[PDB]
Amino acid sequence: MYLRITNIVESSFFTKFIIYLIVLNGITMGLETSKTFMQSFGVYTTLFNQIVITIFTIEIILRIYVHRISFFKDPWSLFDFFVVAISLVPTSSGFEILRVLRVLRLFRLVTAVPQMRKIVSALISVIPGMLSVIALMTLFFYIFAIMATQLFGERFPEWFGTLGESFYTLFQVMTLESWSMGIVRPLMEVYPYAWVFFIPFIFVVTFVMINLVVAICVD
Amino acid sequence: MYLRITNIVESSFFTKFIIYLIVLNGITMGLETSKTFMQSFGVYTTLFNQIVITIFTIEIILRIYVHRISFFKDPWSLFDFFVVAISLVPTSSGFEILRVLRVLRLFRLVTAVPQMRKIVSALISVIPGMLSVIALMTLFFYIFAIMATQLFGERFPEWFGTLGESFYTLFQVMTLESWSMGIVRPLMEVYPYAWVFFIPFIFVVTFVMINLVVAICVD
Amino acid sequence: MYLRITNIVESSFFTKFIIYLIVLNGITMGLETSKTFMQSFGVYTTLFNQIVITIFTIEIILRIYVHRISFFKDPWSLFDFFVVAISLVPTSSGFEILRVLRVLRLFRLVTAVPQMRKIVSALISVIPGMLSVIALMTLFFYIFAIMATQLFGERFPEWFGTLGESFYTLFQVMTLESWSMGIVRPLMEVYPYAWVFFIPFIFVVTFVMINLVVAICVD
Amino acid sequence: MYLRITNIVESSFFTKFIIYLIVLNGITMGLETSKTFMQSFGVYTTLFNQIVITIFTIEIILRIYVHRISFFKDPWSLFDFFVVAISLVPTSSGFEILRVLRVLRLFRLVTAVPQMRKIVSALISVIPGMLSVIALMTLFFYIFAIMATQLFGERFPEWFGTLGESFYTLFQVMTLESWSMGIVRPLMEVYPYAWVFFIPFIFVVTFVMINLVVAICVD
Ligand SMILES: [Ca+2]
Ligand SMILES: [Ca+2]
Repeated sequence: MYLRITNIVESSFFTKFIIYLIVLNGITMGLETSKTFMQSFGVYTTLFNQIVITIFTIEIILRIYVHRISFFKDPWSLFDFFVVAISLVPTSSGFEILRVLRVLRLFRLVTAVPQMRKIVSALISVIPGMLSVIALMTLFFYIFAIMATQLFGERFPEWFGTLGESFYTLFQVMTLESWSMGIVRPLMEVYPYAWVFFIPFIFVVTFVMINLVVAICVD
Repeated sequence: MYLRITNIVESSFFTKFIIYLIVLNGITMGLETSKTFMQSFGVYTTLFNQIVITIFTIEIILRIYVHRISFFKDPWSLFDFFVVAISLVPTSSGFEILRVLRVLRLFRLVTAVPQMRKIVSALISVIPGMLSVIALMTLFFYIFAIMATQLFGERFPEWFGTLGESFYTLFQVMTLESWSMGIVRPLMEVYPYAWVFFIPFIFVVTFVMINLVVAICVD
Repeated sequence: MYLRITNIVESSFFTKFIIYLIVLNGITMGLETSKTFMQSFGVYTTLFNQIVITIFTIEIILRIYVHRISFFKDPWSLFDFFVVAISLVPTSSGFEILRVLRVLRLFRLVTAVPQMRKIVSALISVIPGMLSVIALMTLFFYIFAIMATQLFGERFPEWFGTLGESFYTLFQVMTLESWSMGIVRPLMEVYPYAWVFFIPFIFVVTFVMINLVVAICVD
Repeated sequence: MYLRITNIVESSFFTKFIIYLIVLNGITMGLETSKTFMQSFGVYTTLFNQIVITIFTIEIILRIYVHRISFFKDPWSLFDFFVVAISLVPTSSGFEILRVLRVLRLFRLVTAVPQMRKIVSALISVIPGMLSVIALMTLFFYIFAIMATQLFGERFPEWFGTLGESFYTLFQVMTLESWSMGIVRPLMEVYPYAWVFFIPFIFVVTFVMINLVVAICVD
């Protein structure tokens, strides 16, 4: 029966049947957004949902026999497994993000369809070359996030009161969003020199960020 | 009579005469902005407008005899047809955007002058090589737009209440405009971890965007 | 006496002397900012200012005899002429910007110190290859600016009431600064569909600017 | 005894020992953020802190005997000396930013681990090649900062009242953060033409920045 199913799994029909379901389950998840729609045809799509969930575990079960060990070494497959596992956790108990994390199965459209995998792979591949920089920034953020918590956190605890808060605020300054009117002109009503902290921070952080892009335009 | 008019239409005078009307109609449209101007010379320029509107259909009528099927397979010609057709719809009924969409005819200065044609063509040509990324993103947006509506839409209906509202708001985050103080800090007053949704959303979307630019700096 | 002064002008001493005054007059202009300073050494500097202005007309007079027609064909030289000229208009009458436009003479440090000429020249040279695009956009701005004035100017005359007001606002959206919370969300309270005008606008305008940058990174 | 210690300092175990203390002291500083932690184990940490500071002085002393002049001509060594020195100034007196500047010792993780050095060095190296542009800009800022102070400082002293105040405000505009709704629309309620100062300012500074990025994207 092995080759019987190895022929079912590898079939164009099977793979296109899966893809057909993703675009259907995606269309159905956009409709579950409408509180109106849910009042009318709610039970339909709650069932239609659970149906697809079964179908998908059946496939992943079928797909595992055909591949065994090879499957739990395939990034795209590992994903598909974990993205379905989330969708099996009872619609209750634990955390309720789990109900919401269910929309992640629509990322199977990236998995099930090539060109997409290509494009995703193309993107992902750029990451190892960046880890040296990324390592650098996180060190850098960490260092300033500490200075900031202990330099500004007493008077301005919303923004800098906690290590985590500083991270967030520094990040915000890094995206350069409302950094002056929002954070530093305020800080300067109390700490006139706060500009001496944040302008150098902005330069260094924006510089590094430019360099990193130039690097991705050389690989 | 064909070759007679084929020599009228294909003439330098013809082409340059059309260009003369565009730069003239365009000037007349900047003046129709002023309520002052309209109180004095409004009659002049409404009629001048209708005149130019005739002339342009006449030309398009002429241009179609000279080209027949060659024309409805010309992108630039198709445009001029549609844009003039808009300008034909009676200054009444339906939607006032049809009155406003009339200004689209000034895009004929792009259509009727090469170099422009080249430049526009240069730009457009870059697009097909972005469609893999663009497709990828819209899936990504759609997934997160869905996540957002069910995570934040009950307490925050202005911003995430409807799928469409999530889209707009997610877009707003992508352009990084007032993303934190405008959206995520508020959100965090009620949902402390919302940074876990938006910091990742930001990284991915800005990453993809950098890559997309790097792609264009190859081709 | 001609070659005598051609030996005065072309001298190393002459140029470095001009340069030395620039750095001095520049330092002196940052000091004229201080209302404190002016209350003490103010006359010292007002006269110092009037002195250097003479020295500069003398130079421009000298440089003209030594170069005659070749001079009024030199960008850098024309500049110092027009810049020094501005600084000759009495400290009175007409407009009061002219007194303020005086500090433009510090741009002579660019004109008079090589390598600066290089860098400026390096920079300026790029503009020709952007002219086709820059043209394209101004047509584009102009068309949308007209559309906006007649679509939003009645309810929102601060932002869109006038052709020029619209220019400014569209410019502001293009730098993507406070475009949503500041302009488009407000607009949507009256015109639900304004997002149909501003999202495509942003895309086009951002796209074009990416292409223009990619273009520069080839030439 | 020299070669005895030269073999200690140059030992892999030594360096790895140093790197160990850095990652350890860095963990300690993250914990010194918690007002909680300090009440519990504050003493443990302030002592562990002074211990590490000792060890590092011992090291730098050792390191200097083994390198002498070679050391004080080494960027990375000079750094480590100057960073450890800051941490030596007693917990008392002068400026208390000195207590805060202590956390700068976590930059030793950049100094002591290569690849980081590589990456930092890669970054730093681009700077000499940017100095022509950087000099040009600062003169530019200086010229406009002076103009701005005398054009807007009377009615708007928060933003332009002082040379330094103008620098900051112009800097804020350059990062394009809230430049319109926050600054120029205000300015225009009093000075209708201020757009004539800031739009040209914005173009130039943004132009220069695109060139500087492209310049790097070759070198
Ligand atoms: Ca912003
Ligand atoms: Ca803002």
